[PDB]
Amino acid sequence: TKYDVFLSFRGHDTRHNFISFLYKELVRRSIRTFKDDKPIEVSRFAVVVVSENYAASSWCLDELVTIMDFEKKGSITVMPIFYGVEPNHVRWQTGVLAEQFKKHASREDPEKVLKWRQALTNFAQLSGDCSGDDDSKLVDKIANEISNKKT
Ligand SMILES: [As]
Repeated sequence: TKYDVFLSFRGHDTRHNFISFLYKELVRRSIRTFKDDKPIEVSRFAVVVVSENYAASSWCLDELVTIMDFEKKGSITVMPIFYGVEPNHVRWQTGVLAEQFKKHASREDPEKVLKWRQALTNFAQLSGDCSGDDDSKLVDKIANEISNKKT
């Protein structure tokens, strides 16, 4: 309603780089987008940029769970962006996510950790995009896709 796009990302990894470019392009195409600084319920789309350290943050994972729980009941459409991490690593929490989850496991409720894993697993099964040989092309596709998709 109030926002066409809600941007979920690990600031430390992408705020000043990929996200600054994606946000600029979205605003340019007149796409109303939200991104916190250093409304998920009121956003139509959720572009989630899962970077190397996204899963290292329990806060980012909490946001992903919030988003996926809303997506499950059709309250939001999620667009996955695998940035620097393979989709299968996200799906099984392997690759760099393994060590990040070992950390979480030693300091969080086991059931909460499983809840995080569930969101990631479900997230990795949605149709999305992976970072490749050109971020500028990836940004154009995302903007174009949303642009041809908004009411
Ligand atoms: As992909």
